[PDB]
Amino acid sequence: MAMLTKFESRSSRAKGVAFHPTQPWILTSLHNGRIQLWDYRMGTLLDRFDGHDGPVRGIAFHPTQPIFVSGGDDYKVNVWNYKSRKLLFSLCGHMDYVRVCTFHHEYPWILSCSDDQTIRIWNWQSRNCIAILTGHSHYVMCAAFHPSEDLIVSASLDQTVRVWDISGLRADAIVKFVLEGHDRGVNWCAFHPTLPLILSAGDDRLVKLWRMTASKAWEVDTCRGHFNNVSCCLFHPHQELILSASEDKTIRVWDLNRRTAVQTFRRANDRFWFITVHPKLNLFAAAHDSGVMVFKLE
Amino acid sequence: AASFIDAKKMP
Repeated sequence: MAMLTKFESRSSRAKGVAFHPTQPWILTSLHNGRIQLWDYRMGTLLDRFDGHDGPVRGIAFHPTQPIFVSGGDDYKVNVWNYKSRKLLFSLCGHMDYVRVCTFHHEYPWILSCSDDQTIRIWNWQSRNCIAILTGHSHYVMCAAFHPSEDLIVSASLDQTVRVWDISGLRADAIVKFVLEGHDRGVNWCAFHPTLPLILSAGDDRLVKLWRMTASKAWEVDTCRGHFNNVSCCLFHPHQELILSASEDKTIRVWDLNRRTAVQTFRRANDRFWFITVHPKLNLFAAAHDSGVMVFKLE
Repeated sequence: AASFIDAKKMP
């Protein structure tokens, strides 16, 4: 498998990247607190957004509205309009670093999670927190909405992945499954677009695959090969492949069915912090210690 | 089940 890099920014450490679903843009959020908006077809910086002190780890566009959300070490979840370029409002509630923030695909909700050991769901019309999901015993490093069902999945340094039932919201927001398996903290978790599969990545240097049904969830298999903390992982949406990204300075591609290594891509000096896939193109982006890259595979 | 699969791939 070959990597074809289409865009690269040279900057201080980047922590988050988000693809716009129809414009050729990415947002990048940096460890220095700044947010950039780049056109990856022209290769040019379009806008800068400054509304945080310290690192900004969470960043996401709304899937249809001209909004994006950012989440910071200053505990704020900020909502912005990219046409007016204004910071619209700041959602107050978290009491420690925000690790991830995303929009729901249908409801007017934002999800965020935090070192304060909570996941929060916010309604961006009323500007209120509508649920606080508690139960993790350490930082919650990641949370994601299920692509169709009223479920959330989260990953924590308490070494667990949890799946939450939020149908009551839509107790009420309650843990459905507590997935034990990682023997170290978990840094990331992700749902497959269509199948009942979860992927998680941890400080044990492993990527694990899990399967769920209505009544139960269990560990399927493990991708072994990273030699440092795995920061992020995702399902390739158009091939039976798993992608992972690690502080060992590699992006790895694995076979979804066999869990065997397919390809490794390596940078000489840069730890990887985050990877994402475009919602409608076969385009990927990674954030690392020296900026961001957008790339195709094969 | 996700937006692109439902709008583009399937119908």
